[PDB]
Amino acid sequence: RAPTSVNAQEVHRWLQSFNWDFKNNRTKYATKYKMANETKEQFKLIAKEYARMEAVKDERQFGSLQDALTRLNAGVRVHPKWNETMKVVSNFLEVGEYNAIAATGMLWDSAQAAEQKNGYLAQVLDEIRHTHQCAYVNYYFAKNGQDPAGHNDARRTRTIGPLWKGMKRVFSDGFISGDAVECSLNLQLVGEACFTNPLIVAVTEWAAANGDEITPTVFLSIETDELRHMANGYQTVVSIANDPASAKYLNTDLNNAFWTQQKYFTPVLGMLFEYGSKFKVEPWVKTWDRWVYEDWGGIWIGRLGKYGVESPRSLKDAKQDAYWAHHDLYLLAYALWPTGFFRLALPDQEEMEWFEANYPGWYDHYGKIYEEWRARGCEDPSSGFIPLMWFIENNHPIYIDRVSQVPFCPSLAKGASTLRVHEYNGEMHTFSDQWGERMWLAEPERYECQNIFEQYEGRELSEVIAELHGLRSDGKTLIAQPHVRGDKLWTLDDIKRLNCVFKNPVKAFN
Amino acid sequence: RAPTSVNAQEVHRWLQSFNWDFKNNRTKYATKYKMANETKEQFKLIAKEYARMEAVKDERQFGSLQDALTRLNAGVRVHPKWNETMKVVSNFLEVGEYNAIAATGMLWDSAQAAEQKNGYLAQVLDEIRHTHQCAYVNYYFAKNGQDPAGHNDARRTRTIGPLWKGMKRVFSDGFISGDAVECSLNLQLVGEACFTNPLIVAVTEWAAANGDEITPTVFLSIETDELRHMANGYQTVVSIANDPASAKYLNTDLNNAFWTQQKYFTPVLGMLFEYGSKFKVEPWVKTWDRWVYEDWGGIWIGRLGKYGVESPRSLKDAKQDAYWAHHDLYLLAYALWPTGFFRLALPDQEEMEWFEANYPGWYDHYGKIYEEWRARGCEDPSSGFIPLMWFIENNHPIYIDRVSQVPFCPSLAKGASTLRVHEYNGEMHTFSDQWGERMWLAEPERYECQNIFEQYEGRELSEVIAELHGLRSDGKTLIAQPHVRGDKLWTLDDIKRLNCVFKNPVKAFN
Amino acid sequence: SMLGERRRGLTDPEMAAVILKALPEAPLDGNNKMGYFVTPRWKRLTEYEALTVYAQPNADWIAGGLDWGDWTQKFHGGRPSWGNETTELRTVDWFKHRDPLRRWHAPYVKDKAEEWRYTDRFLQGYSADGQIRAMNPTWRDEFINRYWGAFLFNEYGLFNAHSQGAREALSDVTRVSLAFWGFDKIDIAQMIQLERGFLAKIVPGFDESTAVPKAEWTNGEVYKSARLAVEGLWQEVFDWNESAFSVHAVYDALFGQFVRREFFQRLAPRFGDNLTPFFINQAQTYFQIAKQGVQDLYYNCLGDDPEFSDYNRTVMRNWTGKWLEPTIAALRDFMGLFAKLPAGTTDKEEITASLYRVVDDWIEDYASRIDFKADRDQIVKAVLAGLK
Amino acid sequence: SMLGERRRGLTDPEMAAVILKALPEAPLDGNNKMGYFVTPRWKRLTEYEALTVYAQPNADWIAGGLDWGDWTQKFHGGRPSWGNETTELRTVDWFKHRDPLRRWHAPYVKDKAEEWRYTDRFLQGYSADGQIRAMNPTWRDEFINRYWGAFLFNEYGLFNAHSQGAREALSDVTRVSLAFWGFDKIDIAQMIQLERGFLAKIVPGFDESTAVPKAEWTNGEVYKSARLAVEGLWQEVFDWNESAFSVHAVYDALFGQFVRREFFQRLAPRFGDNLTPFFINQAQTYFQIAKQGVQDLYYNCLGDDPEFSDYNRTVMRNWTGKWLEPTIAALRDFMGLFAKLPAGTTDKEEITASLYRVVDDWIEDYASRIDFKADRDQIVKAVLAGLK
Amino acid sequence: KLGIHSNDTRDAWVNKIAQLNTLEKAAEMLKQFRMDHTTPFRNSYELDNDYLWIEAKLEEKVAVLKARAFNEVDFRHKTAFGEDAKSVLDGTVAKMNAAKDKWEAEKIHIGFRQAYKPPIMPVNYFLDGERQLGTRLMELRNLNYYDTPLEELRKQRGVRVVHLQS
Ligand SMILES: OCCCCCCBr
Ligand SMILES: OCCCCCCBr
Ligand SMILES: OCCCCCCBr
Ligand SMILES: OCCCCCCBr
Ligand SMILES: OCCCCCCBr
Ligand SMILES: OCCCCCCBr
Ligand SMILES: OCCCCCCBr
Ligand SMILES: OCCCCCCBr
Ligand SMILES: [Ca+2]
Ligand SMILES: [Fe+3]
Ligand SMILES: [Fe+3]
Ligand SMILES: [Fe+3]
Ligand SMILES: [Fe+3]
Repeated sequence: RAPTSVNAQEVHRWLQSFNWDFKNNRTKYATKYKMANETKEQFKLIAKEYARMEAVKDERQFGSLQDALTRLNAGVRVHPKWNETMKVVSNFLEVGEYNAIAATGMLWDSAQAAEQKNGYLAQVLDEIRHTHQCAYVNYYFAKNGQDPAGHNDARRTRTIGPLWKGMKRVFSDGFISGDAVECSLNLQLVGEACFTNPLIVAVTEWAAANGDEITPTVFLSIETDELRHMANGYQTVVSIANDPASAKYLNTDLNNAFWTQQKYFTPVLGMLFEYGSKFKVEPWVKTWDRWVYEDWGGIWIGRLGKYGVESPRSLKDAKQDAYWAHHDLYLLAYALWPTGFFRLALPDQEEMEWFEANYPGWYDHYGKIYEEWRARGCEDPSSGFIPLMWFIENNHPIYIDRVSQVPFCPSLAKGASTLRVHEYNGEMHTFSDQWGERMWLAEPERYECQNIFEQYEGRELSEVIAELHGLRSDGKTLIAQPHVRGDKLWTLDDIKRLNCVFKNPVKAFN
Repeated sequence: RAPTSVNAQEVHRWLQSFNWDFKNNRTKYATKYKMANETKEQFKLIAKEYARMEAVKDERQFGSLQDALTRLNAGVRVHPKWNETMKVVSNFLEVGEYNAIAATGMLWDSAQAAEQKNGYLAQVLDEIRHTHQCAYVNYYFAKNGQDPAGHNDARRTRTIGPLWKGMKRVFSDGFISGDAVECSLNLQLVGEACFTNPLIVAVTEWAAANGDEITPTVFLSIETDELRHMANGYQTVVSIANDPASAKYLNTDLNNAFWTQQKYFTPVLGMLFEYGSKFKVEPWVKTWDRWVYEDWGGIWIGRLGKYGVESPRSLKDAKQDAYWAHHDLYLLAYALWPTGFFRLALPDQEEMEWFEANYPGWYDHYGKIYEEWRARGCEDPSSGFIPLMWFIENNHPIYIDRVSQVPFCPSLAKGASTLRVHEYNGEMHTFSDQWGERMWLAEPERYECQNIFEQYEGRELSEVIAELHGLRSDGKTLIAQPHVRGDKLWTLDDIKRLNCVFKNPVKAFN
Repeated sequence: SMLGERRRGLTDPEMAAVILKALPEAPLDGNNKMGYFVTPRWKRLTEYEALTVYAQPNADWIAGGLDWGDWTQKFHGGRPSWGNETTELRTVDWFKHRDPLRRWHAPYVKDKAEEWRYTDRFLQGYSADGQIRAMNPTWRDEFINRYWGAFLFNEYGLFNAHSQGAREALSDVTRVSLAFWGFDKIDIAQMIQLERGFLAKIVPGFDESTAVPKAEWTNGEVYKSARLAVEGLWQEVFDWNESAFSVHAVYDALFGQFVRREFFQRLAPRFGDNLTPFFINQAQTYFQIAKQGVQDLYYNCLGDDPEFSDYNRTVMRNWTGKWLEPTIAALRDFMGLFAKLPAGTTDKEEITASLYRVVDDWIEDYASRIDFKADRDQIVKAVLAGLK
Repeated sequence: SMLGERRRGLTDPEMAAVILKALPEAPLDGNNKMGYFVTPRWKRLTEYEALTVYAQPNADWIAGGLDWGDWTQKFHGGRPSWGNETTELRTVDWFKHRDPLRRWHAPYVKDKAEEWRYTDRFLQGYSADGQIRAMNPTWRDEFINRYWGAFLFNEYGLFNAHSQGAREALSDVTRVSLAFWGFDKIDIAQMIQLERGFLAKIVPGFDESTAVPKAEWTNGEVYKSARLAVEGLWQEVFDWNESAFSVHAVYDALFGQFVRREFFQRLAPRFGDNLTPFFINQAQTYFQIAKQGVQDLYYNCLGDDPEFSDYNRTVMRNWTGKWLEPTIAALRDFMGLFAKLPAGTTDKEEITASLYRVVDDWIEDYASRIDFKADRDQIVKAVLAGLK
Repeated sequence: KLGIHSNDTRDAWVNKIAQLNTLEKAAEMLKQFRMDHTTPFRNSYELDNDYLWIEAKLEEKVAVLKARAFNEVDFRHKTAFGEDAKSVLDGTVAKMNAAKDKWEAEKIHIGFRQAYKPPIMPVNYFLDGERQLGTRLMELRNLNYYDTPLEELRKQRGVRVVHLQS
């Protein structure tokens, strides 16, 4: 008659026996693989205990945010550039967290072992938590920050720009559309195992460096949930390792998933860090080589060799194209600044010195470009100039990869300069690399995404911005700006007066 | 079948009927008043809702502490002087919170109306909450701060010094020893209603100015519970306003309570703020006049007029003795620095300029004294000089008021210099004011507290320190210090070598 | 280590002054309300809505979507990441749904965590208080261990029916509600096992192995049709709304409520069992919480859709007829359990009255909301044929 | 303004630079453990002990005190703020006591808060689920509204018995335990009213007023001796240890445990009442919680005191006898309640089984501790002599 | 009117949709629309920017008409064209299992979608089809995925190479 109870592991011991056999007990999703009937999971959790462990983390997180951090005016004392970066960092990550909910529901359906299903289930619940956490960061900065615009409506204002298309490829569609296993490789084996450190942890470092203690509080909490997801990813490979289909398809799906994820991650994350900050933590080049190339591409992936997993065959190309990728892309992001939902800044003196020092040859290329745009009056509304005009004058067309959605200017890039144009059944397609090209050639019906030029063709710039609500509450000033200062902000009229009209660059081809 | 439930108010509606009439249904404590059994309370709470409202507060508080604040190294980045001040502020407040538990328990026993009992009950629990909160503050600074000594053992090391005695008089014994109503006046009508702002809120202000975000996080939470206690105090007067005994004893118990509380509060809190900090918020004289004299003595007390309450007759006397009170006392506290459990610091140049600016005449008296002591080497162990020696040399006796326990030096003070000395049944008694003198004369058996000179008589200083554990973990370096730097700390030997021996100053009149 | 090597912009003097110098005099926009553009269901926009609505990146071609254009990567064959083709129901806006309880992740895990800790306290109190002494042995070893135990598989099956919906839901608000309905079902299945594991600890000889309850579920007669219904609802339904609607607005509302409330919750007390009712209380609370969300989605939003009200009600009436038959079969087979009880436990009149309560509650809370013409006596008479 | 006018030392460049410059290279003492001088009851010092032990400023003349000298201000007449004179018990150290649950304020309100929120959820699900439909009217309107409700005054009286103890407790660990014991009692009483208020909301003519249940307590026959015992434990005892001991180790361990468990908790289920047991579950959990603390103090600390073991066991054995009788009378009068139950509700064979459960549990947890040789048969016989 | 979310093309089709008062006509229009405007095999890319939205509006009309015209059993088991849904599913899956290569397979899957996508075929049967057809398509396509050089793969797909840069 002593006080006793029952814990999670004591119930979990019998969870594997929960599922039973019947004719139609099988996954509803198409797949080339067979997840083993007896796959187990690493964490012996049940719903109740899962809730308690997350509830404790929430207390801490929200306690810090609502009390001390608010008392310290932490939402304000952040570098203007970092406030802008977080509009993108938090909202774009939010969609990855969101689609991961669906992804793990699809994986839960795929798994036949009760334990493997349960493992995926914990992630389904975690990704809902992360969605709400990323939302909360934007919610917090909008409520207490120096510029709520964008933070307060990214869910609809993100649709104006081209960079958002690429995000949906790797963090939305890439997570849920295709063989469930391919989706798992995109999400867990690559995305989470390879990016958690260089993305989530790294973001908390850059954040702290720029005065932001809000993001570290939330993201550090998110990070504590990831181990479970990496385990899910690892177990996915284990569950299919003993099926003959594995040796035939696993490395192909893994290679495609890796190229897909890095194609966007490499240029975009480096851009957000180096060009979206004042205080620099570490040069993106080394952060990339250490986490993506060495740690993941070497250590992590290596531990799965026993299961037939090989190093992505495209890892070499990724490294080669990496070096200048983020530098090349910011040129385009800034040139198209009116299409964003955030404010951009030209590198200052200390930054150019930092850039040249860490990336020799930077100044002679990008540095001089920015100096000219500056001279052309790109920061001043009365100038009537948008870098966009410079690309026209110097005949440097900007294309959109049909597969990855990543914008590229092959005539100007110091990095990859490949361009492939195809015509098929009355439609033109443009590719920036040999991997995405094969993807489209082999799977045309998977990649029919309309690009900004195709959708906006013949439209005057200010009209698109207005229709898609790219304005501040005064209904005139643009959310997006070419500088992060508090005065001389561009208005819709300043753009309309430039009479910029979209045209499809591929039409020039005969 | 609509979802239904019941709230606190819906139950509290019937709380008053909970108590039933019967033979010995009367308070067990001596009292001159009769609290009406029909007295109500302002907040309609029941145990469960009380718990919930406090649990939410705890969440935010501990969340900020464990997470964000720890990540910001908030326990460390505090001015050395303020780190020391909090050893005294939190632990001394701790005992007031603690004795308040017993006090309200006694008031709970006094009240006959179930609602009035319930109101006191909420405070019983609140004071337990506050006891643990103050404890946590010392606990946190001990665990994460620049100097754990004192923060880690104040509960025993506070017994070495004379300032602790006065604290127990106002926040321990004054809260529980005497007529329940006199205790209520000391605790709620005077203590809580008058000091909440100038003490708790002010502390958070001084703390923030000095880098301390730990104390604000906790003390601001404590503050949210005080309204209930002020209401309890207010209802205490209302509950006895009818009884004829009120017109004959209330204003007397109130005047004695006010003088009692201000006697310690005036000099000590001013001392902790102005001399226990680097950065200043506001001159203590201004704070005192605005809150004690104006707001409390005027607005608050005035509202109790309809119940026969009058401003303490000793209020004018208090304002007169207050001006130099804290300045006069720090000279004594510093001169006796070896008896504390915290490190003291002499005013720097900016501070002395600040004191002179806000207290014309400060430099010519205190300023010159401190410079004399410093030039003589009071901060250096090799000097062989402790300021108490300067008092002996210049024949400036330091007495302990038999009633308030507050140390005073008539021959040196710029403030009050009155001294009354009496002998009764073989015992000498020293008084510092007319109010405390009357208290002893009328109630001799209530005030027999032995002072440090009587207990330590004939004992060599280092001996008292050693026996009462006034040492750091190395078993040699004193907890107390005459400076706040990290080098040249005094040891038990640096003190023992001076052979300072305690003497009962009153025997000089023999 | 006291100060640290990492310099933080918020506290580092040099870095902080740079930050402050760059700051504007005041915010660059006074609209500090994230989600200000979302149409509030209630007086003012709620935290639940702001943090949830529009998280799903649907384009305008999926009712209510704010984005534009095709998905970036689709399935081999062309199937869209999310699309109208995954469900028969249509609406003017898939984002209209609102969980009446406004549950986003934080409040959801907070409440469940409170329940977990209180459950632990309760069990320690129950065991220490030796309350197990008064529980009828046969009820404990036969009905709780075998029959209540087999029911965990019913709840587990209903949990699994949600997998496809977690992937196909066409909006954030529906996905979150759907996920929480499913998570509560696995929680209940786990609480049934938890009770069995608790009994094994305080009752010598009590085997917590699921072998017995599972054999009853997979091969017994009492739960045969229930299992056939669960297998169908879970694996034969490929429409995420048909699944959620049929599970919660038909099968669980009739069969589930009868078993949990009219059998176990109703008879456990009679055998000195306050243990099972402790967990059934959670299951019923969960059922009532889900019901609010289920009613909002299928009746308030879809069944009453300004453009598709008639269409959606026709479809839901279709689904109700489709799943009502298998549900009646499940109840009919379950009637066999009454013949196993000790004589005098209950009678045909009590059984019948309890069936009518379940059927009548269902008519009021669900059937009537879509004009489904249910015949209470016809439903009950059909079930009663299962009595032995 | 956006930045505010107040400059904070942690973030203000100028002020922070000054603070940083003044900091020592490293902590001035490596002993960062507050309360390090406290003797741990377990393997390592707990947060509970560090934050509680020695908060009370007792001098060495009060067993365990670390301070010195007399109090600064005493009562008129000379009575000390706290003194050995307020209790018959003696010990080597009043700070020995330890709550096995290690409850300081935070954990205590966290747990009770969870219980409060779950309770509200439970009541909403209960009402929404229409579970009231199965409850027996007579039991509801007579036994719950009148007799259960009247029991609230018994718990309320026991709560009040703690008032003096809150003032006189000779240590912090004991004071905190005592306060929580009394607070849980008033909580129970309020939970009795809560239920009656809940019934008034879901049952047409149910009157929530305490009018009826109060007269039953103040004038009834079933609770006449119970009330007499309470009035004594509360207002006739001036020794805080006799009050706490007699209330929790005698009167409530017997009478209370019988009324709550062996009557309402045991009979409620039979009348289709899963509601009342929900609240009894709390009262019992609370009883078991307090029990571990009551045992540790009067047995582990005082009863087994290295120097006053014999003396205290004597005093307690003496108190057990002083109140074992008034407690017997309370039960006897309570027996008269069964004569009002629906003919056939229970037989004398059941009551005897329950009566012995209580008495036996009492001897195994309280009596045998201070060697109070008592006869189970005679107690049950004396109480059983109050039936029809 | 050339907007993103609202324009003349969309307005025009909304009117064209309002004139479908019978199931057979509406269902036929929807299937024709899919052959003309969806997938990379669409007859034309003229409606590339609005076809997704227009298709949805057309689906809405067919669904509403089908629900009113069909008895409960047929709504569950028959396509809008009156075919037994199960027979179509099984027959299509049979053809997929007999596909000799990935080229025949893609034609099968893509054609199935253009012709039977809900509200033509009931969702339950359609997604069960996605499950089976998608599996075989990927099995054939992902086998030795990189063996064929891009030079030759471009020829198999049948694209016209307009420009190459490297
Ligand atoms: O803060 C700078 C914004 C970062 C810009 C590039 C968009 Br992915
Ligand atoms: O966890 C949510 C899915 C995306 C994770 C990316 C790794 Br930083
Ligand atoms: O590869 C992931 C790309 C992330 C872009 C902004 C997110 Br932190
Ligand atoms: O509330 C605890 C007792 C002391 C209160 C003094 C007001 Br700062
Ligand atoms: O008036 C009482 C003064 C006590 C101050 C104790 C430090 Br917050
Ligand atoms: O921080 C300086 C400590 C203050 C000391 C005077 C004693 Br109350
Ligand atoms: O007033 C005289 C100061 C007392 C000397 C201190 C001796 Br330890
Ligand atoms: O540098 C000063 C030495 C530190 C004193 C040791 C205290 Br445990
Ligand atoms: Ca059968
Ligand atoms: Fe995540
Ligand atoms: Fe994840
Ligand atoms: Fe307090
Ligand atoms: Fe207080």
